[PDB]
Amino acid sequence: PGYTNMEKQAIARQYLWPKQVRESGMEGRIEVTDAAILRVISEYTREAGVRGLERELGKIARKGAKFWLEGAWEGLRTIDASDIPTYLGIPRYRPDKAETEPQVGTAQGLAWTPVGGTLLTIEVAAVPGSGKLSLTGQLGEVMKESAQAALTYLRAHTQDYGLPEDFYNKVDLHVHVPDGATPKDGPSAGITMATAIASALSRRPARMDIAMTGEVSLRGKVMPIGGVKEKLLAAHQAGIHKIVLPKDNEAQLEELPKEVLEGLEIKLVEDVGEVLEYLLLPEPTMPPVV
Amino acid sequence: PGYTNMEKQAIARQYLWPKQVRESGMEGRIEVTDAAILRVISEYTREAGVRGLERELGKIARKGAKFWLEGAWEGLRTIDASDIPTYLGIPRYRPDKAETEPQVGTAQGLAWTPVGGTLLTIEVAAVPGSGKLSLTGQLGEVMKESAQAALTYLRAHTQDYGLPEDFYNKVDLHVHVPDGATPKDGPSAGITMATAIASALSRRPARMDIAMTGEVSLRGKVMPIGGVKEKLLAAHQAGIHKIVLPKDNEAQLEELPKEVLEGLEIKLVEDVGEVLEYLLLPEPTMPPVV
Amino acid sequence: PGYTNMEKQAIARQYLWPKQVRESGMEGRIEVTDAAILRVISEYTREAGVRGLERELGKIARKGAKFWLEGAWEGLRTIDASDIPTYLGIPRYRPDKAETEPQVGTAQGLAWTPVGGTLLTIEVAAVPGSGKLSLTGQLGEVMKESAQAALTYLRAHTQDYGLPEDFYNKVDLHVHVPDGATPKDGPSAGITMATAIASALSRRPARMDIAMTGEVSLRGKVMPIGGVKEKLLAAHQAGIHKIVLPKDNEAQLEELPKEVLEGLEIKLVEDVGEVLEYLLLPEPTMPPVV
Amino acid sequence: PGYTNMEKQAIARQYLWPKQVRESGMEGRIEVTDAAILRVISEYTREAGVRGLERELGKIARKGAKFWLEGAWEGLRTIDASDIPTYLGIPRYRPDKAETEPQVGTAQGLAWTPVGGTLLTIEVAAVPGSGKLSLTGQLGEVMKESAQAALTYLRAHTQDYGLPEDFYNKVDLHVHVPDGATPKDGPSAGITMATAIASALSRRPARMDIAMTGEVSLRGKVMPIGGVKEKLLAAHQAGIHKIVLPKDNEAQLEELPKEVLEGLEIKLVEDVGEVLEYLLLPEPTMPPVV
Amino acid sequence: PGYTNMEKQAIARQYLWPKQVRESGMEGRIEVTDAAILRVISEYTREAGVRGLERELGKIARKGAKFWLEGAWEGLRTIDASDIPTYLGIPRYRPDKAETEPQVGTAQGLAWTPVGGTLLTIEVAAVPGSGKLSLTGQLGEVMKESAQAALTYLRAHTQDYGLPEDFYNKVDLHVHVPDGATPKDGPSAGITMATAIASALSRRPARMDIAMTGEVSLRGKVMPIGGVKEKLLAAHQAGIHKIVLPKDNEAQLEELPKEVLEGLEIKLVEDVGEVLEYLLLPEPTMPPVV
Amino acid sequence: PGYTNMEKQAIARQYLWPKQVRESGMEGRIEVTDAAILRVISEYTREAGVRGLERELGKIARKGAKFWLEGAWEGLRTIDASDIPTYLGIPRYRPDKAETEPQVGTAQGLAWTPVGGTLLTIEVAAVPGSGKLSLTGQLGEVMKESAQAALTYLRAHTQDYGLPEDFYNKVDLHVHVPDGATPKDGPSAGITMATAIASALSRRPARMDIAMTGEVSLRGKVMPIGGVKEKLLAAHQAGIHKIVLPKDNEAQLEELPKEVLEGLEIKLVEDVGEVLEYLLLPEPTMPPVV
Ligand SMILES: *[B]([O])([O])[C]([C][C]([C])[C])[N]C(=O)[C]([C]C1=[C][C]=[C][C]=[C]1)[N]C(=O)C1=[C]N=[C][C]=N1
Ligand SMILES: *[B]([O])([O])[C]([C][C]([C])[C])[N]C(=O)[C]([C]C1=[C][C]=[C][C]=[C]1)[N]C(=O)C1=[C]N=[C][C]=N1
Ligand SMILES: *[B]([O])([O])[C]([C][C]([C])[C])[N]C(=O)[C]([C]C1=[C][C]=[C][C]=[C]1)[N]C(=O)C1=[C]N=[C][C]=N1
Ligand SMILES: *[B]([O])([O])[C]([C][C]([C])[C])[N]C(=O)[C]([C]C1=[C][C]=[C][C]=[C]1)[N]C(=O)C1=[C]N=[C][C]=N1
Ligand SMILES: *[B]([O])([O])[C]([C][C]([C])[C])[N]C(=O)[C]([C]C1=[C][C]=[C][C]=[C]1)[N]C(=O)C1=[C]N=[C][C]=N1
Ligand SMILES: *[B]([O])([O])[C]([C][C]([C])[C])[N]C(=O)[C]([C]C1=[C][C]=[C][C]=[C]1)[N]C(=O)C1=[C]N=[C][C]=N1
Ligand SMILES: [Mg+2]
Ligand SMILES: [Mg+2]
Ligand SMILES: [Mg+2]
Ligand SMILES: [Mg+2]
Ligand SMILES: [Mg+2]
Ligand SMILES: [Mg+2]
Repeated sequence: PGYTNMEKQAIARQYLWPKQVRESGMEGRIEVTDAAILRVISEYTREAGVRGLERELGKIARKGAKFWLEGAWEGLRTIDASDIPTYLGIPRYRPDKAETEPQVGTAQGLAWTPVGGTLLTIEVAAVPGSGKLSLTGQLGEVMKESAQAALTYLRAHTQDYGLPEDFYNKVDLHVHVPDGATPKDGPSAGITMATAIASALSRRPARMDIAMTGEVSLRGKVMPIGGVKEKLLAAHQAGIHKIVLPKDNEAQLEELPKEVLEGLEIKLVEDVGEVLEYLLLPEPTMPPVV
Repeated sequence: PGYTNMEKQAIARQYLWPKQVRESGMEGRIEVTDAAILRVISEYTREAGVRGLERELGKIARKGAKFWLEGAWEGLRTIDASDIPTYLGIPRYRPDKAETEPQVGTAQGLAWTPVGGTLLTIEVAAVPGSGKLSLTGQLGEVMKESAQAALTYLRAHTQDYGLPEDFYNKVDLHVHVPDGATPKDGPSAGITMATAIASALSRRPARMDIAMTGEVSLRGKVMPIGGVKEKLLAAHQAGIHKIVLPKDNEAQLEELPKEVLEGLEIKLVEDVGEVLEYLLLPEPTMPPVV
Repeated sequence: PGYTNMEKQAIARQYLWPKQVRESGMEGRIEVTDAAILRVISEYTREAGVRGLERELGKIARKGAKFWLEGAWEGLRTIDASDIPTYLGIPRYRPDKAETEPQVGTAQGLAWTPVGGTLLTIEVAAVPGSGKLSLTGQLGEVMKESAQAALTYLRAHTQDYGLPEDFYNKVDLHVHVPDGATPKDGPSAGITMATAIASALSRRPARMDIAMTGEVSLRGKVMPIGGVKEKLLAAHQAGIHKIVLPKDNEAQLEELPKEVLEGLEIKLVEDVGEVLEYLLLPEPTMPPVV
Repeated sequence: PGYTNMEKQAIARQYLWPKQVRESGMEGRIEVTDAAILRVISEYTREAGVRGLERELGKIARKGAKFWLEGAWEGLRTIDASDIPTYLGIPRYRPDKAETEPQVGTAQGLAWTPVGGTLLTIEVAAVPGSGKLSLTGQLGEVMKESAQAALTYLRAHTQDYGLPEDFYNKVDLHVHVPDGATPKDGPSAGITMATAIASALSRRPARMDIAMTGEVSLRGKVMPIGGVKEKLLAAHQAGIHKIVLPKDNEAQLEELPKEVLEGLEIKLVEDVGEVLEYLLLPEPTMPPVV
Repeated sequence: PGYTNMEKQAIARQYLWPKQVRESGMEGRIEVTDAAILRVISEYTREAGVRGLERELGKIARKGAKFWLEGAWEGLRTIDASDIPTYLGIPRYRPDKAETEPQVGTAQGLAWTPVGGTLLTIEVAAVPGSGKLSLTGQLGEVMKESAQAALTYLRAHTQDYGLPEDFYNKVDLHVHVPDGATPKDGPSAGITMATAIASALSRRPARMDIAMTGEVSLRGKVMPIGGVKEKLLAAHQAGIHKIVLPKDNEAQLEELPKEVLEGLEIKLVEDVGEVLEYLLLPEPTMPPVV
Repeated sequence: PGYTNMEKQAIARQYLWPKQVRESGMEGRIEVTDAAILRVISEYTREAGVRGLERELGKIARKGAKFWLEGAWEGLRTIDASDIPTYLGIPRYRPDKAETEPQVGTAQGLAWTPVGGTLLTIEVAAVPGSGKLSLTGQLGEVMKESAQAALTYLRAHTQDYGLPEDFYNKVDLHVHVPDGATPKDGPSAGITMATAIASALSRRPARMDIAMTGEVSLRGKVMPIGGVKEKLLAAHQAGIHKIVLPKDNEAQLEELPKEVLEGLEIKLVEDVGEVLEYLLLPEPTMPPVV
């Protein structure tokens, strides 16, 4: 049960969009193309009905009114599919490529060995509880301490990231790094765990088209790591083109083949706040844990 | 004390069925054969009296009314024994073959060694408690972490599977894998433990005519395993013909003898939700834990 | 202070028995011999006074009335000493042979080594507490897990065996297997621990003229064990003639000398419920733990 | 501040004794000698004043009235020093020999090594708490389990020995066996720990002119031990002449030199209740723990 | 959103300063230069608005009134940039050199190895909690005990340092010493941990232009350490010129090159109170933990 | 802020002393010299004001009235500096020699090695808490058990030493023995820990001009130790001339050089109560822990 895509496109054109436009005060000043409407449906909603669709159309109209405040214009400003991220932010869903779409409680990390690099996904669940923490996937002691440092940083910054103020005694956290049997260790997934934990707690989905590596200090400083070449090659080979790396590793980028560096967008960071701002979509997509 | 099977058959024909038919609005449109009634008794009830029997007959009649809504028909639609699963679902009891009948808190898993495969039953009890978890049967650390990942997945999906919302602090769980003395390890019983735990918590019995293998991620992804040939041979040899296997192991099926593959029905899965939907009968057969 | 046996015999004949008979509606239909009365005193009571005696006489009379309901008779049905167990069940006390009389919280188990078998008593105390479990007598990890599986089975079946519904958080249990210094291990005392724990919790005494061996699954399945010959010889040598053994060990009975098998009564079991029904006297002999 | 012994003797003769005699109904029927009064002071009181003295004199008079009930007599029954234990029980204090006087929370145990026996004192404190147990003096695991078995036995028999019903969650226990550095192990101080723990909990002092050895089962059975010759020689050499030994060790007594056996009084026991009845004075000498 | 620096300078001159001066009773007696005002903005405030600025100007004026009380003067006392620390204390912020500015919950420690010295930062977070303590960064047992001793000292001196009276059961502490992978051990960061913990709890920032080393006793005595030469060279090389050292290490200062000793200011301490008074700015810069 | 010593001397002579004398009823019967007043200030007070001074003068006057009760005298009894300890007890403060002055929660212990003896200070903090105990300074298991035995003894004797009745669940204790890195072990600091713990709990300062050694039993017996010669030499060399030693070590004193024994005052003890009476000043000098 629900509307077909055709029905959603039509009800948006005929009812939802004109309603949201007029309620935003923008009637006659902005429009959306058919392709824009379909992109909103496909990449910004996931539902049987159209409540979400209507909310997204309202966001577009209100963002239009913001542009109007910056400066008026004559005639119709037409929003096409290519314009949608300007109004709605980073796509929330990617039905054609689901594995790299944003997800609540996950983050894409990078590991290395003497023979090369490996992508690893950090998974975190936040469930009703009492402040317990589980750390699984055969994690070594250094990596476990890294998770603890990330969690403490978040406990000290609940306001900044929109985390529940009482999660420390009403939520249990579980950090898991598949695959289950393979030992893993080291401090370089500090920012990756901070991202996944913050996502799980806030219910804001983390982008999965970005891979990252960096040690985190307790106060949130991003510290240099090893295996830059191997990790970035592994990302590139897996079709990830957006990277987060510590600022103190900038010198190691010279070691990549120019062709690989060419197809990578690298964000250098000094503070974990920069990571969380880049990785976490602004709006929660699931109800609160408790 | 109770009714004989003969008495149950007769009271169903004379009182229970006609009552349920007329209350469903289907008098004159549907009938059941004597063989159908006996199958309901034998495979869908387990009781001294006939309260359960009457409930099952009501289910048949209401399912009839559903078919009527899809499309009316002229004359009598007669439900025979072979038709009963269309109306009542998968048989709940198999008095002739009790060991493969559905059971609350069990699931059929598959293990391997350098010399072949072995069927292993995962047992789970859910009892009044305070959120404690016991893991017994000489389980290694990887297998214990697998149980923890399965449990966390279920804690995060209580609505989806009809689990109690407060089981995390009102229920103790105990996962046991006989036999008691034999060491066991590995991540490949993740879906098997998820099935047994979900069954115990929901009081919905898990089918025991299906054997399964698959690693589970925290978010419920089913991940590939080893020993596909050995495990499937072991299932076949034990007379299990229905298998659940990770989608990522599809390539390993080529290794089975055509004759063995011939007599196996294999369901490939990517998400643990697909497993639980296939394994767990929809209706609970025991009262809630608390 | 109390009555002598002579006084108890006389007060039973003159007051207690005729009172209980007439209150049961059986005056003139049943009688007891002097030897029957003395057996009731000796094997079914343990007290200074005669409250217990009077209760047992009431049980005899009411059981008489039950036989009357099955079918009336003419004249006097006289109950002699040999008839008493038909009316009162298995003797509760054996003053001439105290070591094999039923006891609250004990069960007779059987162990083996490369040189032969050994009887071992499992002792369990249930005391006011908070759900703690102690396991002592130098028990190995497999044997400890066996105790845990037995306890969980009982937690899941409190109604079936008349266990307190809240024992899991109001009672502490202590399982001890003397002698203190000797290491012990293995899963084959699962049914033995289930018996002793159920007895301690229910305050129903367990028979000590029966020796047992069997692994228990979490759902109560009795599983095969080793050392059948050695264990049964050890029982026989110690003057125990009643044995409980897993059904799956039936084939091993062929290995016993015909003369030994001749003097043993062996009960083959598939479910722990069969064990508890055979071992535990129906009526509690001590007040509840809390 | 307090009375001198001379003042206590005189106030007893002139006021306390005649008051207690007449209040007991025994005026003219019983008397005490000066030596008897001094023994009451010295061996049954420990105080600045004479409240305790007066209580003991009342006990003598009431015990006199008990003898009167058994049978009257003509004239004066005069109680001399040698008669005092008949009226007041075992001496509570021994100012001339303080180390063997009864004490709250201690018991005299016996250990052995390849070169001989050793007396060891078991010390137990019962303090306000929450059910915690500390076991110190470099005790091995078997000896620690022995303490646990003794404590559980006492938890199951609070009525029998006059222990507080709620000690399990309002009292912390600490068992210590000096000297601090010397490792100790084994099950043979089970009765010794039961004695010291029961004494500490009940505030009834344990005799220290008796040395003991015996393993305890959970249900209180006293089980045989080793090193009988070495332990009894060690007792004899230390000037202890009263021994408690398991009944099952009776055969080992033959090994002692006739001269040593001559000067030993040995009590053979089968149940820990027999030990506690012999060791613990009937009346508490300190206020309750809570 | 906020004021530009130019706007802050002007609003201070025109409104904030004259208001604070007249409210302090000092109109006509004190003035501030433009450079002084800019230093207040840059080194004593960190904010979008000017509430903090106005507070600091009020502090200057009230400190002026204090000087007036010590002795009046004729004419205008003009406060220039070089005078600001006399009025406002040690600079709170150093925008040009942020890494050595004071920070809440950090302290600069010094370590050594057989090949030289190393600066290490101790990080501490104080978060809502229940009295838990985490110690991470691969710290050895001696170093962990050192943290415990520092924390206990602070628990015993809450009044002295303005710590919350209930932090012991309402706050969790986490001490972390990056980098995550490198093992660290020893007692010589006792004063360093005391500083960082006291800072985190009090929300008073610790100076980071001072490096320190010293063992702490439970009662706060500062005890001598090793590696004085290596540690002080490492400080000097990193551009730290202010050192805290135990008084008992004064003799080791002779070992430094005269040129290095020349550019170091060394504070010798005997008590941790001297350390905390030197390191912690007097006023908190963040709200309380709970 | 406070009074100068000159002002304190004068205000005592002119106001505080005559007030306290007349309020005690001793006007004209007792006097104090200027030197006595200065000793009271220096060795019995530590304060900015004179509240403490006035209290001490009141103690002197009331002690005078006690002497008067023992026997009157004619004329003026003049109290000089040398007399002050007769009236006020052992000096509470020693400004000229602070390291050996009495302190809350410390005690002077003695250790040995194959090459000689060493003074070691036991430090104890009592802080608001919940009954937790920390034991630090790299203490071995025997030494930790010794601390536990000392603490239990104190828990059983709260009335005797003026300890809080509820410290067992409202106070956390921390025992620390510097230096942090050096391993320490053995039972011979039992009395030393009992002293420091009792001091911390009672807030009564322990003398630090006395060094001690002795094992403690749970019931408070002081037991013999080793290294008497080495320990006493170490004390002597450090300028400690007052020693507490077990009575059972009296024979070892013969081994000291006559010259060393000459300058030592040795108190032989059998019970820890004797130690605490000698070590702890009678009046608390700090407020209660909770
Ligand atoms: B990171 O570089 O510290 C990273 C953290 C996380 C993503 C596992 N770890 C690794 O790269 C480690 C090597 C290592 C680096 C630094 C310190 C210690 C160890 N690699 C792995 O753990 C690993 C696991 N599975 C596959 C490949 N590599
Ligand atoms: B699975 O393949 O990970 C499975 C899980 C569960 C059913 C025991 N385990 C096994 O097959 C293991 C081998 C193994 C596989 C992968 C990683 C580690 C270990 N087998 C056994 O544990 C076993 C136990 N008893 C009998 C036979 N095999
Ligand atoms: B059972 O056969 O598992 C039994 C359980 C219990 C009564 C101790 N244990 C034993 O027979 C063991 C041998 C063993 C069998 C199977 C697995 C592992 C070990 N024997 C003993 O523990 C033992 C102890 N004391 C005396 C004799 N035997
Ligand atoms: B008992 O015989 O088990 C006894 C218990 C207690 C009084 C210490 N223990 C011992 O005699 C042991 C030897 C032993 C006997 C049986 C099993 C295991 C060990 N002796 C000692 O522990 C010991 C300690 N100090 C001095 C002398 N002996
Ligand atoms: B301190 O001198 O005890 C110091 C404490 C803290 C700052 C780590 N530790 C060290 O200097 C140790 C050596 C050591 C000294 C004394 C006792 C035991 C050990 N150094 C290190 O731990 C270390 C760690 N990383 C880099 C360099 N040095
Ligand atoms: B005591 O003699 O038991 C004493 C207790 C405390 C003051 C440390 N311990 C020691 O003298 C030990 C040696 C020892 C004696 C007896 C049993 C076991 C060990 N000495 C030390 O621990 C030590 C520590 N640092 C410096 C010197 N000695
Ligand atoms: Mg990484
Ligand atoms: Mg499997
Ligand atoms: Mg067995
Ligand atoms: Mg013994
Ligand atoms: Mg240092
Ligand atoms: Mg010592």
